[PDB]
Amino acid sequence: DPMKVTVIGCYGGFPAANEATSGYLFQSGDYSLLVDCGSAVLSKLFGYVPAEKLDAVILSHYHHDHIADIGPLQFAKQVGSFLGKGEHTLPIYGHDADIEQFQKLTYKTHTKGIAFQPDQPLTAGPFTITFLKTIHPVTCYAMRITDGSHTVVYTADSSYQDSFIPFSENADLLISECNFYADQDGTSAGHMNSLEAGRIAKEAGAGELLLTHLPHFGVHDNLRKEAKTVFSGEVNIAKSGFVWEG
Amino acid sequence: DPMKVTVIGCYGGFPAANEATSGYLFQSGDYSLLVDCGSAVLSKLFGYVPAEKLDAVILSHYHHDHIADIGPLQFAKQVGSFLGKGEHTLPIYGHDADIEQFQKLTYKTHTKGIAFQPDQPLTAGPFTITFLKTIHPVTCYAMRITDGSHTVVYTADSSYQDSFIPFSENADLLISECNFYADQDGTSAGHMNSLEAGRIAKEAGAGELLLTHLPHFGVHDNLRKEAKTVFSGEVNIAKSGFVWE
Ligand SMILES: [Zn+2]
Ligand SMILES: [Zn+2]
Ligand SMILES: [Zn+2]
Ligand SMILES: [Zn+2]
Repeated sequence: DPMKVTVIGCYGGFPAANEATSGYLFQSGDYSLLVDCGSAVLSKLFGYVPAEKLDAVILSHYHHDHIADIGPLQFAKQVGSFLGKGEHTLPIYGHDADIEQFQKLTYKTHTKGIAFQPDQPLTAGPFTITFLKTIHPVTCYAMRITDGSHTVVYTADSSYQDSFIPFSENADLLISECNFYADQDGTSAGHMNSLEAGRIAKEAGAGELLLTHLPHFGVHDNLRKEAKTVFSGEVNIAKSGFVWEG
Repeated sequence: DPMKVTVIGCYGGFPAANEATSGYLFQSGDYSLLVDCGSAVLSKLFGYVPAEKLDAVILSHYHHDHIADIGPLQFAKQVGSFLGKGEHTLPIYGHDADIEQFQKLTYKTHTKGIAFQPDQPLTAGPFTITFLKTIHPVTCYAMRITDGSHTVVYTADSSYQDSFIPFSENADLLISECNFYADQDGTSAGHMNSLEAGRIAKEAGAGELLLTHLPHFGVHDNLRKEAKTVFSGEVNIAKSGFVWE
C-alpha cells in the first residue's frame, strides 16, 4: 500500500478564482485522511473521494482558510446519514486549547472532535502523526505524517524556526507554506518565504519539496526558482490535483 | 441597465463534487450584490467578479451552507487592502437577532456588519429589498429584490406557507428552494418540494421559476417536470453559471 498525497486546495487566506485554500488528502490502502478543510476544499475533495469514504480529518489551526468547510462537512455527514450512506461518525482531530473552536468540531452523532496532544504521537489508521508548534498568531501545529515506510511533513502555517529542520529530518516530501517571495519577510504575518522553505528542505535532507499556501500576486514559478537556489532536490508549486506518491 | 442574476452555488447543505452551496450574484449597472455566501461560493464568484468589485453581501440566515465562506471573504478583503485593490469596506447585511453570528460579520475595517430590519425595506445601491420571515429551524428571511424595473424573489430556506404568494406577486423571476421531490414532505426540515415551488409561481403569477437548494439524491430534472404540472411558465434547475437577466 503506497502513501499518496493529493493537494485539494493550496491558496493562502482565501481562494483564487476556481481554486481552494488549505486541504490535503492523505491516503493509504482504503484509509482517507483530510488535513485541513478550508474554502472550497469539500467541493474539490468530493471529486476524489465521497464524504462517506472519508475516515478522518485533522486540523492544524482554526484560521478561516483551514476550517471554513467544517460546518458544510458536518452537514454532509448528517445528510449522508439520512440517505443511508452509512451511519459512521467522522472523527475530526484538533487541539483543544481553544475551547470554543474545538467544541464546534462535534456535531450530533455525525462528527466527533478528538483532541490531539502536541507532545504525543497520534495514530489515525495506518498513519502516525507527530506535532511541532509553529510561530503563527494563533496556536498552530505542523505535522510529521508517516505510514511506516514514507514520511511527509506539512509545515501548516508558520514563520521560520530552526526546529523545522530536526522535525522534517529525512522526510520524503516536505509540504512547506510559502506565502512570500525571496525579497520579503513574513515574520510579522507568521509566514515563510521561498528561501526559508528551501532552507528547511536542504537542511533536513528532504527528498522533495512542495510549495503551498500560495500568495495572490507575483509569478508563482519564481517561488520555485528561489527555493531551488538553496535546495537541490525536486521542487513544485502546489495546485489542486497535484499528486505525490511513494 | 438590465438586472442580472448569476447562480454561484445552488446545492442544499453541502456541495456536490465541483459544485457549491447557496450563492447568487445580483447585478445592476456597475453594482454587484452577493446574496448568501456558502461553501465554494467565493471560489466560483471570483470567476465572474473579483473581491474588490463586490459592493455588498446579504445573508438570508446563519446556516453553514449560507455563510461558510464569510471568513475567507473577510480575509480576501484584508489581503486586497494590503495589495492596493480596495481600501473600501465591504458591507455585509444580516439580521441581528442572532447576536453572535451578526457580530462575526464585522472584521476590522475590511467588512462591516449592517443589520437589516425585517419590517422595513432595505436600499442597497440600485436595489430595494423587502423581507418575509420563513418557516425554518433558525431565523431566516426571504427577499423581494427590485431595481424599479424588474423584481426577483428569493425564498431562501422554508417549508411552504401561503404568505409566499402575496410576497412573490408579479415577480419576474422566482427563485425557490426545492430540496424535496413531489412525493415528499419537507415540513420537518423546513424545506419545500417541487409542487410547492410550482404552487407559489402559479399563484403569484411569477414570470419564470428557478429551482434551487438542490438535493443530493434523485434525478434533478424530475424537479423541473413536477413543478411544470402546477406552473405553466418557464422552469429551470439552478446550476453554477445559470444566468437570468
Ligand atoms: Zn493559513
Ligand atoms: Zn493561519
Ligand atoms: Zn437553512
Ligand atoms: Zn440552507
